[PDB]
Amino acid sequence: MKEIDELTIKEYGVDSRILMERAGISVVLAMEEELGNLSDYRFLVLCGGGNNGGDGFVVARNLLGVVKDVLVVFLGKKKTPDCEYNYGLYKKFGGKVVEQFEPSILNEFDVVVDAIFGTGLRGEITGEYAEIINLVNKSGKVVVSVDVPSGIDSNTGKVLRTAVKADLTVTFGVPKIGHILFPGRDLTGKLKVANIGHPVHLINSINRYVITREMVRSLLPERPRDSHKGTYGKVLIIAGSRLYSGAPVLSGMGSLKVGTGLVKLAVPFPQNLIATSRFPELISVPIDTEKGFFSLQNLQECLELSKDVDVVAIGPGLGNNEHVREFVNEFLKTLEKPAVIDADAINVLDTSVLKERKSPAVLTPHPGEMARLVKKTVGDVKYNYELAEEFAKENDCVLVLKSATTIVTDGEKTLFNITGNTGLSKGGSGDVLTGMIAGFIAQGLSPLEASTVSVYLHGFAAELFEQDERGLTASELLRLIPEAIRRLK
Amino acid sequence: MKEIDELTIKEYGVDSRILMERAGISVVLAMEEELGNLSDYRFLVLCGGGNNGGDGFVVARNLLGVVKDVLVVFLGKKKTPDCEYNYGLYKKFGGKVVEQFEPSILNEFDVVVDAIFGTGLRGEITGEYAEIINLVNKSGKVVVSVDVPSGIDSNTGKVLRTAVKADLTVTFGVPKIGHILFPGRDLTGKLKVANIGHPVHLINSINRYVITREMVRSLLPERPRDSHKGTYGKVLIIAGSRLYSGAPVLSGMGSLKVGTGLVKLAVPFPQNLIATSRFPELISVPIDTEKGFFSLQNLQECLELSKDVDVVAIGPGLGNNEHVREFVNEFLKTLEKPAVIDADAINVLDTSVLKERKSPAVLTPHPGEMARLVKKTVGDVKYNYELAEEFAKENDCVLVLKSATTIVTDGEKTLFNITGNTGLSKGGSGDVLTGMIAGFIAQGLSPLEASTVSVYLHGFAAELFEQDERGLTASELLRLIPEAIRRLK
Amino acid sequence: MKEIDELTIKEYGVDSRILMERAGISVVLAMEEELGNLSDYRFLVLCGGGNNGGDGFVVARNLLGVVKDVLVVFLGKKKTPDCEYNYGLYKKFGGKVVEQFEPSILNEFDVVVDAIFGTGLRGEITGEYAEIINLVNKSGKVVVSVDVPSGIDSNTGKVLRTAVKADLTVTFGVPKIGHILFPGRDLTGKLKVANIGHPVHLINSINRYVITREMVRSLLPERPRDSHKGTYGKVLIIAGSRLYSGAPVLSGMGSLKVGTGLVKLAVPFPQNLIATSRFPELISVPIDTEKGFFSLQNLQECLELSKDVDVVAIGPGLGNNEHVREFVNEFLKTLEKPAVIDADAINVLDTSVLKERKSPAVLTPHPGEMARLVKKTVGDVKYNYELAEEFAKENDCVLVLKSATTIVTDGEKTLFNITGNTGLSKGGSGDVLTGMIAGFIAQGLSPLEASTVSVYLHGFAAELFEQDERGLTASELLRLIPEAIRRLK
Ligand SMILES: CC(C)(COP(=O)(O)OP(=O)(O)OC[C@H]1O[C@@H](n2cnc3c(N)ncnc32)[C@H](O)[C@@H]1OP(=O)(O)O)[C@@H](O)C(=O)NCCC(=O)NCCS
Ligand SMILES: CC(C)(COP(=O)(O)OP(=O)(O)OC[C@H]1O[C@@H](n2cnc3c(N)ncnc32)[C@H](O)[C@@H]1OP(=O)(O)O)[C@@H](O)C(=O)NCCC(=O)NCCS
Ligand SMILES: CC(C)(COP(=O)(O)OP(=O)(O)OC[C@H]1O[C@@H](n2cnc3c(N)ncnc32)[C@H](O)[C@@H]1OP(=O)(O)O)[C@@H](O)C(=O)NCCC(=O)NCCS
Ligand SMILES: CC(C)(COP(=O)(O)OP(=O)(O)OC[C@H]1O[C@@H](n2cnc3c(N)ncnc32)[C@H](O)[C@@H]1OP(=O)(O)O)[C@@H](O)C(=O)NCCC(=O)NCCS
Ligand SMILES: CC(C)(COP(=O)(O)OP(=O)(O)OC[C@H]1O[C@@H](n2cnc3c(N)ncnc32)[C@H](O)[C@@H]1OP(=O)(O)O)[C@@H](O)C(=O)NCCC(=O)NCCS
Ligand SMILES: CC(C)(COP(=O)(O)OP(=O)(O)OC[C@H]1O[C@@H](n2cnc3c(N)ncnc32)[C@H](O)[C@@H]1OP(=O)(O)O)[C@@H](O)C(=O)NCCC(=O)NCCS
Ligand SMILES: [K+]
Ligand SMILES: [K+]
Ligand SMILES: [K+]
Repeated sequence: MKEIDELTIKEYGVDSRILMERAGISVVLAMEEELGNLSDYRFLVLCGGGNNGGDGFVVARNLLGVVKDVLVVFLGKKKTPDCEYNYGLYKKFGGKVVEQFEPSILNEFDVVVDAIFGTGLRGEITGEYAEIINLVNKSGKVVVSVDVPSGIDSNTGKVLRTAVKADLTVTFGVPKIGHILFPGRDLTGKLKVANIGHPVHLINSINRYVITREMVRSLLPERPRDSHKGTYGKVLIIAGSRLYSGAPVLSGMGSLKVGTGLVKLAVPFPQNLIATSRFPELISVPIDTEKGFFSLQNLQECLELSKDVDVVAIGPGLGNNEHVREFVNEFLKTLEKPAVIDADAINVLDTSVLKERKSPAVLTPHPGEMARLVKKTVGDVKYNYELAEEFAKENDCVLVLKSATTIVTDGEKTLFNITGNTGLSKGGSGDVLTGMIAGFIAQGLSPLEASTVSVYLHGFAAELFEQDERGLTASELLRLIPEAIRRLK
Repeated sequence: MKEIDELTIKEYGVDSRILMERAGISVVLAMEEELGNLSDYRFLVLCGGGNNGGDGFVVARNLLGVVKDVLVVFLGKKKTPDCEYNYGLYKKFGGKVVEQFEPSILNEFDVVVDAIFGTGLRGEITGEYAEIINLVNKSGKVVVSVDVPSGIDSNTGKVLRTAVKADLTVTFGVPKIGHILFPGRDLTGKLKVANIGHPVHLINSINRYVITREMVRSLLPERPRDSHKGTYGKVLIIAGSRLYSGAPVLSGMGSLKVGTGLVKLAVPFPQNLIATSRFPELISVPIDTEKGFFSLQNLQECLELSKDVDVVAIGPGLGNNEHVREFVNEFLKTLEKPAVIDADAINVLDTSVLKERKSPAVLTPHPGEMARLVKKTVGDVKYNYELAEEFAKENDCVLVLKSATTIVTDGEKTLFNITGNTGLSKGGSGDVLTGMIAGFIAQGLSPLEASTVSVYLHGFAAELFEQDERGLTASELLRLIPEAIRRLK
Repeated sequence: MKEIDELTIKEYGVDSRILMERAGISVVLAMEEELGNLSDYRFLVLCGGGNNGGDGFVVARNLLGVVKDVLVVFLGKKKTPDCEYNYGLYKKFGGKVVEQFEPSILNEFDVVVDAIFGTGLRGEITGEYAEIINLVNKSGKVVVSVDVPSGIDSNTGKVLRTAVKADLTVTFGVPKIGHILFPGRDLTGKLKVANIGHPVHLINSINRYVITREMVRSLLPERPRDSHKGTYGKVLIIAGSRLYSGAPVLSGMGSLKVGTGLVKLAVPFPQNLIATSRFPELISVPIDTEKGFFSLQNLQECLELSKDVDVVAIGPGLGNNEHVREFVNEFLKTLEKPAVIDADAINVLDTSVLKERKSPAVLTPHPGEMARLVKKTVGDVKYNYELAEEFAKENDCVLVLKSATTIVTDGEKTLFNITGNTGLSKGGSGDVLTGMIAGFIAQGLSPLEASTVSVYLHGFAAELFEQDERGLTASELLRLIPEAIRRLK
């Protein structure tokens, strides 16, 4: 968007002052939408010397004569030209500016407008900026942040030593990565994205996206009336072990609940019988194993089972030992079908295999699994969308990096999912999503499309749970999938 | 509270007469709140010679001129000074006092105010006091008890030969143990605790507590949005046998339904497969046993399974034989994790093991199990909160002594739970609570906090069952846990 | 009530401290009833050195530990014993007292409790008490007055140089005259009268009363089913002139709307025809006059018309000239029926006539008319209930002194009416009330009873008007009378 503002001024010829005026009035309107009538409130506007501060002076000026009181505290040592222009207007209109933040000043105001730093912040916040931000956060006032809460790195969502906790953030043109990834997402509060007059073509030239309800609705496959089960695809799920007998069942029902026609599971005997006792609509093939885990002796049978399906999911509950590792890698190297690779299949995966496959794959790691896959620390991979993009491009796959905000990428397009809640931070949730992705691929969506629709619907289903989210289990999530689909439509 | 009244008079300087006036007016207001307008009712006030009787004279005097009729029957042979003072006022205001209870007098009155004995009662009630109390209980009149129903031992809740059955009890400052433990709890009817002017500091210096909704709400852990399953803890449940295959499943789901991230069960094969057939989100590890019960040969495996969890629960459905006893005690002596110890693990427990553990423990006996643990009779341990406190202090543990009123103590603080109903008097209920406690410990609550929140939520869930409580089963209780959490919030 | 408190302590033996405690707790409960939960508010308690201040210390002490903050500002130079006692308790309980009112202290509090002066105030408030009261009134805080707003003379309702404007006033035992007469009535805000333990016999020995709905309901006459018009009385109204043709009509309908059986008007021809054109149920007898006003030539006819009625009303719209004066006085001296004397009949009345009548009379002056009748200024008679009582006793009549608060007295019992609104400050309103009084006398109520019921119902009817009260007219008031009667029942 730094690019976007510059082209809009330099190539399109929109005066920088017009963009700044539109930015500020949009904050005023946003506030009115959340607070109702503004005339009873007293506003403290905290302005930096940059263009975020300039936007703050526009806000402040537009409140003059209309609200109970407005004061600007200017916290800068110099002003960008647009900030200087809007400072001068604020003062010409009769506005009061002070240059020293006295901690008790907070007592006399209802709303704090945070226009200290925007996307221009670089480096840790120190000194008196930090003391001020901390005082605002302890004040209990309503906080409205201009563009991004001050102290959030707009490219990453990390806190730069400290940051404002906003009730309402008003950003311009498009959301920033820092609104979408945590901790930034938490500090943003309610986000409104304001149209401030950039050409719609430039706004739409962005290559990273938030997954929206309208996007998912347009990707949901068609259900032709004259269909039969094969119309809706066939999935094989290779999953489970004597240790982990539940995973197959959750993956399988995840495929069925999204509309897949036929789902079969290959599960070590007698753990395969667990699935049909719970959901007799599943096909749960018994696999004769030596000690309760898949091994190379099961390679040929699993390849034969794969011949008559559209997609294969592998990994949930397989276990991780050397014999599973041999099986997984040899299977994936030979399988000429799309694969969804999760859990223990990721843990044992040789990435060389991904490079040599002709068929597509989707990988669904959490950050612990991603860290192991690229031999890095969890902190180095968590919310690292550039790493994810590089990995997907280098390995010719779709990568679905699960977290509260889920990143989906094929290395060219990257999508961020914000549906869900903490009830999904519980064993079994990932197994459901794996089945969902395979099911949608089986119905004819591309690996990327299937991943996009699935992460959104999985999170939206969680949110439809009727009692406290901490009590949500994967079994209940399964029941909520068709409701999420209905509500989406 | 004997202490509380004395310090309030002697150190704070509040006249004893002021406290007694406040006590009596609080009974009047309480009655109005339950009966509506008092002017249509005829009141029979039964006064002893102590301060409870004095409170009764205040009630009676305050009804004069405002209700249809008031009569006091004075049943004492002498009067405390405050009782004498309020007797004289009652008579000066025109009140009628008789000194002989004629059984037919009950016919002419609507409400009986029981001010015979309060917390001053010592020893069995005999003679004419007993005949009177029995006549009141056969009368079918509305009964309001001042402080405690006469005949209840306020320290224990036991009936002292006979006691008044009250519709409404109005007590002063704080509830008494006798309101909270049975049979006293039953005889109290609806309880109101009136503020009669003790300093809030003295009221708050009490070391025993009733577990309230506000206490539990403040202890419920946080659900940070940017979480993953490990944020919410990991539990291992060592449970079950060839005899008792259901217990593990109920304990495990009890952990999951309270928001725990990961739950694994160690259960003798093939009984472990029962769990995942019902709830495939559980991990149910098969343990190779000789004859269907844990023994020392499973010690090393269970220790290895414990390395990657936060808390271990042990006991439900283990069975009780010598080989289980060897396993339990050796496991607990070696385990360096918090333990929740229930059921058959309590039955075989060597308490020496508790003393030598560095890690904490919570024990969850019913009175039969407690009796066996301390080698006493059920009657000697039931509702024996002092024994429970001594046991917890001596063994460095939290003790959760289950009954209709549940006692939770670490030997310094003692909490009483009054949520629940008789649907919990059924097999499986305790197994659920064990999982709940372990789950909350795994989420970061202290053993005492986890026990407090769990007993309350377990009982409150029971009360949310929509049909007759006698039909409640543990499976339905599990379903109701997240609703109890929602309602609590 | 000074008497009442003293007898309750000295004869009945209630400790003065008990009465003061009950007074203060009643203010707390009253506040809770109006503000809801008190725990979120910060209270500033302003205490004088008298017993009102003592009551304030009780309030303050009872808020300690339960609300957000409590501060007492003590504004006195010495303390009554009970005030000293409750000051010491407040401090022992940890309460903060300051002895200097800093104007900015108001900023830190939500509720001001006014316990500066009660019924003990004598003389104009000067100096720093006045500055404080004025600051409280400019503060916009919620104000609760203990007993009476400080600065109101509790015997008269006059402001003693300045006074507190309360949102809520809590008084003890009975309302004071100062709550009922203006300006005091305005400054009182919402009034609650608290029972603080005086014997009901002493509370009921008061000889002045507020007219209540229950009193009026018990006085409303019976409507036996087997009745006929004569059962419900007959009224003659002597009223009107060529100047004032509407008055008769309003008086007449006032009698009919309260249930009178027969109403006839004697009105100068042709103004008599106005009445039946509007309400043909009236009998409107034409009286042949010389120049449009009653005179002595009409004396005999009016006496004949009076023979067959129960009550005669005279005065509305008669005009005031010498010939009307001759007629009125000679008529009233000869008439041996109860008379209701209003308006121009009062203006020309010789009070010697009242003394010599054997039959009763009710007089209904406004303060201008009363002033003329006793040859005093309006300021000397307005709300002067002692003058009214003396006048009624000396002249053997009921006096109904109309104003926003209406005084009704026969010289032994005095009643205050507080129903009504400013829509009654408009021509025609008084003419309606005159008809109402005559009607009720005709139905068998005593002059005093009829006056009591009428003033209440007249005011209550005004309040039932559905649109803005300033638009109420006498015609609409007439329509609302039967609704007031229904609502009363
Ligand atoms: C203009 C833009 C290209 C980036 O620069 P900018 O907007 O001026 O940047 P900000 O207002 O966020 O902040 C810049 C100021 O932050 C402060 N700053 C940055 N890092 C800091 C640090 N860690 N410690 C202290 N101060 C720091 C400085 O005051 C800095 O200027 P300075 O370093 O010369 O002192 C653009 O991305 C932008 O923020 N505008 C958004 C669009 C908009 O607001 N709409 C229209 C108006 S142009
Ligand atoms: C399943 C089992 C292996 C536990 O593993 P797990 O918790 O699922 O471990 P994972 O590979 O899935 O990785 C979890 C890690 O990924 C990372 N992680 C996952 N999601 C994350 C996110 N959103 N953000 C940050 N970190 C995240 C964290 O580091 C997490 O560690 P933590 O749980 O300690 O916080 C184990 O309980 C079991 O089922 N079997 C026990 C068998 C055994 O090993 N011993 C006995 C022999 S039979
Ligand atoms: C005062 C207090 C310290 C304890 O003593 P108390 O209140 O006078 O005691 P009670 O009114 O319950 O009863 C005392 C009387 O009970 C009766 N009594 C006790 N046991 C009895 C027995 N089993 N058989 C017959 N009578 C018995 C007696 O009449 C006894 O006095 P007595 O033994 O000398 O004859 C205090 O705990 C209390 O009960 N007051 C509660 C607080 C209160 O009421 N608010 C303010 C007023 S002080
Ligand atoms: C489970 C089994 C052992 C029955 O035991 P149980 O009822 O659960 O016995 P517990 O140890 O739990 O103790 C129950 C006692 O505790 C006490 N108790 C529990 N809660 C109490 C409370 N709230 N208040 C008072 N007493 C209480 C009572 O004494 C109760 O006895 P009661 O049921 O007779 O009234 C048995 O049915 C079984 O499952 N297996 C049978 C195996 C066998 O022994 N024989 C065949 C060989 S295979
Ligand atoms: C006690 C009672 C007989 C009258 O006296 P009182 O209550 O102490 O009087 P108040 O509190 O209203 O005020 C007395 C004080 O007002 C102040 N005062 C009166 N007129 C004043 C004036 N115009 N200028 C300054 N101060 C004045 C004084 O401080 C005076 O005492 P002081 O003249 O010796 O300095 C009684 O009518 C009363 O007010 N109590 C009501 C009942 C009650 O409160 N319930 C129970 C408690 S007793
Ligand atoms: C009716 C007419 C005489 C006006 O008189 P009125 O306002 O009704 O005068 P009243 O006798 O009723 O007395 C009103 C006074 O009583 C007092 N008053 C009434 N109620 C009061 C109360 N509640 N509190 C205080 N004062 C009150 C006031 O002093 C009031 O005076 P104000 O209206 O100036 O404030 C006149 O308009 C008229 O109808 N005819 C005009 C004839 C004339 O005189 N001249 C032409 C010759 S034909
Ligand atoms: K900002
Ligand atoms: K009692
Ligand atoms: K006052």
